[PDB]
Amino acid sequence: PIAQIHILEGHSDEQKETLIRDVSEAISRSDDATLSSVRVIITELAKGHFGIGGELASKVPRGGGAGPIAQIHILEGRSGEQKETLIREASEAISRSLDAPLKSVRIFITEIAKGHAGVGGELLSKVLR
Amino acid sequence: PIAQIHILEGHSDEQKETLIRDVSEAISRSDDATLSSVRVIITELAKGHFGIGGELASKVPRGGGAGPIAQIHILEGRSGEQKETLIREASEAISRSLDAPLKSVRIFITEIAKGHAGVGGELLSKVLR
Amino acid sequence: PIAQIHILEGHSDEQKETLIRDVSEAISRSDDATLSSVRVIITELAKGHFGIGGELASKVPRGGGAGPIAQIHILEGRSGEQKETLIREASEAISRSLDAPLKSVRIFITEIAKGHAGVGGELLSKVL
Repeated sequence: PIAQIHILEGHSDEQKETLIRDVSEAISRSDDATLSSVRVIITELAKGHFGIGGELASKVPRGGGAGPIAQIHILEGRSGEQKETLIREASEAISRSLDAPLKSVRIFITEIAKGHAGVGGELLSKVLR
Repeated sequence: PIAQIHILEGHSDEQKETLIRDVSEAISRSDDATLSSVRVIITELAKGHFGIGGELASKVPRGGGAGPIAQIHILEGRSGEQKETLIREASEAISRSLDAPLKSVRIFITEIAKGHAGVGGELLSKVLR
Repeated sequence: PIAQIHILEGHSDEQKETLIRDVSEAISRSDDATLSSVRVIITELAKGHFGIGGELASKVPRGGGAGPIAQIHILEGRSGEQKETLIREASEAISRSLDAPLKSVRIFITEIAKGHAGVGGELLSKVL
């Protein structure tokens, strides 16, 4: 699985490494994937490049929810409950790693069909066999 | 809904602020979503990192088709007609905000299935009830 | 490196397989990355979900500008010439694989700092 995590500027390198480790362990546990196959990309958001309700994030601090946004690409074949656990445990991993309020953490999942997933130039549905 | 909008370098902070405001209101009206729940991520693209027809945008004089690219994540349940309205009005908002030719603006919609979107570690479909 | 390739519906499964193989080799050679480390995600875009100039791709004739859109995440450290070659050869790989007009193919590169990329829970700046 692949997690693209947009985070706010100003986090320490130490938080980012903790974010990468904990979220990858959470995704591994929750997606039933090997740890080694989990890739994480951190993208930092300048406050002038992040909009909530049409406002810059810097202008909606108290109530707007400005927080990490994660898109997790997983292969097809997981149940609703396993994907719910993925969303919960990855969000908890993001929250404690960044000391960000859990309610500000947003995660969405995109499912990839095996015929749309390539590793080393080969379809996953064919190397699996 | 979440809009990831790739724009070229060189836009002003006010253009970026106007883009966030104008596109968020257009997305709100067309997605039947609360304004506060619309999120916009602006990503700047160096022209040496943008390929059109295999040629760098920086090596082809402007007018070559290098322009904004937006991906809009919305929840399932909107009709084809509502999605076409979303695409048209958000594209116009991008064009007028960045003073970018409309013909250069690309938008695509990715639908999130219910149970694939989380806030605070909880499914949107379950916090909803 | 990771390639997210948004393509229009209607391509055959063999075109999709050839796309994944040809682009992965194009990325591997040009990014100086091991083939096994090249990941490709195909996302199919319904023509009712693809806008050019505010008009649906389904309502504009072919060559209206609807074409593949690829985002390639690579680690920092490649030169402009290497990145231009990556863009050209990946775009050519996409065009011939999908029998899509080359000029309708859009590719952009996103650079990742070494400390912003995680593999197996460890920073790429450590695994390398």
